[PDB]
Amino acid sequence: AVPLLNKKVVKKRVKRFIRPQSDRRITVKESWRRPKGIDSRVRRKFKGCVLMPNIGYGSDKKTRHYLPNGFKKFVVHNASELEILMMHNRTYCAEIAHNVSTRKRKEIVERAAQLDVVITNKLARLH
Amino acid sequence: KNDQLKADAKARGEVISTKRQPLGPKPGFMVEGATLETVTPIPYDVVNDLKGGY
Amino acid sequence: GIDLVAGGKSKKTKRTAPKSDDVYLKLLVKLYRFLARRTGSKFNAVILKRLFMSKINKPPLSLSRLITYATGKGDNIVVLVGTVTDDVRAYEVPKIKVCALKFTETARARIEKAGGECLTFDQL
Amino acid sequence: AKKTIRNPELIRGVGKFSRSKMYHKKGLWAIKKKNGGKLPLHEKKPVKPPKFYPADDVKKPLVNKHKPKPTKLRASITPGTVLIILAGRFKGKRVVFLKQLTSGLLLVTGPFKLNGVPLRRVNQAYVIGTSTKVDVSGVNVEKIDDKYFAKQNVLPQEKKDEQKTVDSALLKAIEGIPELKAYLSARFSLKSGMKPHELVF
Amino acid sequence: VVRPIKRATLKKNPLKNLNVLLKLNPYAKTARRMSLLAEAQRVKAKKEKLDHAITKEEASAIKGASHSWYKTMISDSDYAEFDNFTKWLG
Amino acid sequence: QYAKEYSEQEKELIRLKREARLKGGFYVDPEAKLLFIIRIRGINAMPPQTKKILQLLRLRQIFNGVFLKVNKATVNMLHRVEPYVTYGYPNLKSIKELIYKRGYGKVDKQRIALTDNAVVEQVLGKHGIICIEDLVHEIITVGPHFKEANNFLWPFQLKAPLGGLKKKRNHYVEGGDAGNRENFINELIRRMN
RNA sequence: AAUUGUCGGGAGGGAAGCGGAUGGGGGCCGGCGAUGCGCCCCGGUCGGUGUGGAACGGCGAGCCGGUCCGCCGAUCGACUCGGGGCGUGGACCAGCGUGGAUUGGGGGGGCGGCCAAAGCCCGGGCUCUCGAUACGCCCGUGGAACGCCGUCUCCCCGAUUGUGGAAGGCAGCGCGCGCCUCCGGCGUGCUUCGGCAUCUGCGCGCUCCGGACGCUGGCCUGUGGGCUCCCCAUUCGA
RNA sequence: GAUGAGUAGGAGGGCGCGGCGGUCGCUGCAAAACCUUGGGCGCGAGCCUGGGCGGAGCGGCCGUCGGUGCAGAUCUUGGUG
Ligand SMILES: [K+]
Ligand SMILES: [K+]
Ligand SMILES: [K+]
Ligand SMILES: [K+]
Ligand SMILES: [K+]
Ligand SMILES: [K+]
Ligand SMILES: [K+]
Ligand SMILES: [K+]
Ligand SMILES: [Mg+2]
Ligand SMILES: [Mg+2]
Ligand SMILES: [Mg+2]
Ligand SMILES: [Mg+2]
Ligand SMILES: [Mg+2]
Ligand SMILES: [Mg+2]
Ligand SMILES: [Mg+2]
Ligand SMILES: [Mg+2]
Ligand SMILES: [Mg+2]
Ligand SMILES: [Mg+2]
Ligand SMILES: [Mg+2]
Ligand SMILES: [Mg+2]
Ligand SMILES: [Mg+2]
Ligand SMILES: [Mg+2]
Ligand SMILES: [Mg+2]
Ligand SMILES: [Mg+2]
Ligand SMILES: [Mg+2]
Ligand SMILES: [Mg+2]
Ligand SMILES: [Mg+2]
Ligand SMILES: [Mg+2]
Ligand SMILES: [Mg+2]
Ligand SMILES: [Mg+2]
Ligand SMILES: [Mg+2]
Ligand SMILES: [Mg+2]
Repeated sequence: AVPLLNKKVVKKRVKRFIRPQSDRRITVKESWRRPKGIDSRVRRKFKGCVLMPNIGYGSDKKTRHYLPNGFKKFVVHNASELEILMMHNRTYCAEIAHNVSTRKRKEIVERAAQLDVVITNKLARLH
Repeated sequence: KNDQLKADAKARGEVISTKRQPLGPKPGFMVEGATLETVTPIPYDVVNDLKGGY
Repeated sequence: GIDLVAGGKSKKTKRTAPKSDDVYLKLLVKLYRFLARRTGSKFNAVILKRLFMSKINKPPLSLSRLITYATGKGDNIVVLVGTVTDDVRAYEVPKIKVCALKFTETARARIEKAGGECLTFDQL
Repeated sequence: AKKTIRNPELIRGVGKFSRSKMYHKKGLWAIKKKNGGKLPLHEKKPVKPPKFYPADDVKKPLVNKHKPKPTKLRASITPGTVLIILAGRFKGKRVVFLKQLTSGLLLVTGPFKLNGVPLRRVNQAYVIGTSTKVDVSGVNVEKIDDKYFAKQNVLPQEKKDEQKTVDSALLKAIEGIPELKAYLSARFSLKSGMKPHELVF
Repeated sequence: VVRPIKRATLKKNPLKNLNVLLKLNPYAKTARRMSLLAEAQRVKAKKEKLDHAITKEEASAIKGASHSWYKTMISDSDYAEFDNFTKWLG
Repeated sequence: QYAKEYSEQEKELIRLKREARLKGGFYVDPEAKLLFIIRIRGINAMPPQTKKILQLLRLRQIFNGVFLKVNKATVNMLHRVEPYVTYGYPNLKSIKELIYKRGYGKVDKQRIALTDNAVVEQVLGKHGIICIEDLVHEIITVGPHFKEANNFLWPFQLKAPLGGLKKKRNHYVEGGDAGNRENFINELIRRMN
């Protein structure tokens, strides 16, 4: 399958937004939280501090949610759901759900080859 | 005055405006030459720094 | 920086669509979105806006008040973005063509008995 | 028919004569008489089934009206000019410029006998044109072109003979100028205190 | 009763792009041609060393009037009203 | 026709000045009818009066520029925002460059680049202005339809001056950059357009 | 999970951690990167106008259809069928060319203004000296070059960048549609006598013209490429 | 076409947890939970997936509901420097 997308993917930021002071404290997890403190230097945006996520970092709408291979991901749980991508094989690639058995993955992989549907994790748990 | 000016202009088919206008820039003109009086700064005198002098 | 208020953006709010989930109302909105765009008629634009409005902004019209405003205008079609109710205080109901979102059971019977017609906005 | 352009250009896109002047020169007045006092009117100049239908409509790029122009030749570079190669295996060697090919590249020769540089194509951006000129009037390279340097290792004997034929006519001209043979046999290099932006070539 | 069924142009600098300028001001071409031709004549005239628009009497009057005006421009005050500083002012 | 008129006016002024010189008198040049105003201070710490006046002049951003007709009403307004602006008398060259390079028309309250004469005609057509040259002529001569023609022009978004400013905090007379610089506004327009 | 031992990698001149930017060393990733397509004949395989049946349909009794089976005629076509010949070529990176937009820098030319520059040089008249061999004043439609300011215009170099994917549109021109000796010449109208959108329509083309195209090379299981992952170093920030 | 600061505060659109009414699925050819210097998506809350461990359950989507989201409270209980 030849991906239909042609515009290059431009990531405004590749680094993640780490919660302030999550390094210092184990109990403070890395998932982002907006600091609400009155004196918070991160909230007040002093230079040399952690950056906060804002809408300006929004990626181009034409290249949004596109994987590096040039397709968009759709999660499939069986052979029937794989057939939904027959007419979108140049736009959407399938990914077998994490909890599908190895026996049923063989059917999905075989069917995807017939339909020319890209499978992102086709080598999963076959050894 | 505005009513009569518009009435007079209406009969002759000439659209005009009766609005007032603020003072605009003056046009160019020639001024006849005359004797020129030279103005220069005055030398300072401390005695004159008071109404009527010291 | 730019010396504007709220970055030059509007701070006014108006209804751009009905708040209701009524499937029939949304079909009427689609119908009159097309009519307003492709005709430029002021009537269609007014009708489209009033279809968005809330219940209190679409008050009912009594049959008696409808008759008085329709006196001497038999040929014209009465249009109401709202409900038409029956009025026991009105005795003589002339034949009239009325379009409304909803007719009460008594109001519909009286209008139909008098030879009039009750229309919807799709028939209008 | 007309032998020369009617309207020479003072600058690119602006003619020397105005519309009123051009009407006289175009002869439209004469044409009008011959056609009953009217300018003649002409008329405008008057499959296999697919084997596969794509699911996504194909998109064709919009029309671009800009057309590439031939590569320009630096004013410093003239036939017979000595060039200094700035890059590649022959960096620093002094060669003789013969002509510019259709592709825009420069055709140069060592000559091969003096410095071992054969008939080769060198990009204009990687050479410096000096002020030394060697006569190449007797050199014939009309047979050489872009296709002569196209791939399809032992060098065929045919090209070796071709090099000598072109080289031979050039050696006599080089030998005429004293010390020119040694000049072409030595590579250019920068020594201490030598500033490229101040050097005269 | 329906009415018949119904991208931004990249702005270019007319001060540099000739065709863009002619699209807005067609007369710009005539002005350009005349300026180029006028300059060419002047350049040619200077090389050939090619050789008045005022009457001889008028020229004399002009020189006198300008010379008289210049005298007033450089004229100085007599500094007579400063009686207390006559010596200092010289 | 406009090109011929501009040259005639320039030569007409020269002739009159020479004529006055010959007779020994003076020729007072006509007072400037057109001004170009540029905002040189930012939008921080604005007193209420200055803030309102700059809005009426459509100078809401530093280095924005607009034309302004000369009359006692407008001049007195401009006198009250002197330290926040610099202005002067634009020549024909300045008006051409501004309209041609940075000219945008206000069509239905939208900023539209003057790429074609159709844009000018869409708004100013009823006033007889159908091309950019007509728009230039109306501005330079301050014609009867100056108000509509000038308002049609979106305030010019000029760049920071190439070469910088001397001192925005002092008046141009003191060696600064604020206030009336008369014909020297053209020198600044070159470096900011 | 806090916390601890051990093995392995790494760092450490009075904290460490953290933001941003690269680099070194690791680890990881083949949808990390293609190998097809078009046209030929050799063979193989599989189906083909007009009339018969089977089960149905679109439009609204009647017209208009396809699918499947069979029979004739017609004799071609198809083939993720196997070989051969010819043409063509994918991902990423880099270079170059020709241009558009934005922008900085450099060089030259024309014209205008001024005391219709001043001055200087030439010619003429006057004045006649202490810094001693002057100081300067006035004249000429004399002459050769500047200066400042304004404006018109030509050329050269570098930097960043290609967003859009429906339109050969808009604008300005060229060549034909009439002849000549062809850097130009030949007809009306207007003219400042230089010129002029006054005649300047059609057809086919060109271009600074409704947003970048083209060419070449490198590399493609490698010590390669990429990386948002890991450790660490360094400059700035903190 | 214009435009982008925000404490207290207001509002919108979304993410996540556990049930219920439905609907579409997964699982001893290995569910949940947990672990990972595997990889990717989203501005972000989060989401998807490789490998490992584990050995019996689980998830998506629509609607609806709630004892539904923690770094602090000399917070509670337990554990540990
Ligand atoms: K350990
Ligand atoms: K100049
Ligand atoms: K470029
Ligand atoms: K490669
Ligand atoms: K650092
Ligand atoms: K369920
Ligand atoms: K994981
Ligand atoms: K739920
Ligand atoms: Mg991200
Ligand atoms: Mg505070
Ligand atoms: Mg798993
Ligand atoms: Mg802003
Ligand atoms: Mg605000
Ligand atoms: Mg301040
Ligand atoms: Mg702006
Ligand atoms: Mg600079
Ligand atoms: Mg400063
Ligand atoms: Mg201050
Ligand atoms: Mg632990
Ligand atoms: Mg001059
Ligand atoms: Mg593009
Ligand atoms: Mg905000
Ligand atoms: Mg759940
Ligand atoms: Mg870990
Ligand atoms: Mg979920
Ligand atoms: Mg509960
Ligand atoms: Mg609770
Ligand atoms: Mg806690
Ligand atoms: Mg808290
Ligand atoms: Mg505690
Ligand atoms: Mg405790
Ligand atoms: Mg303890």
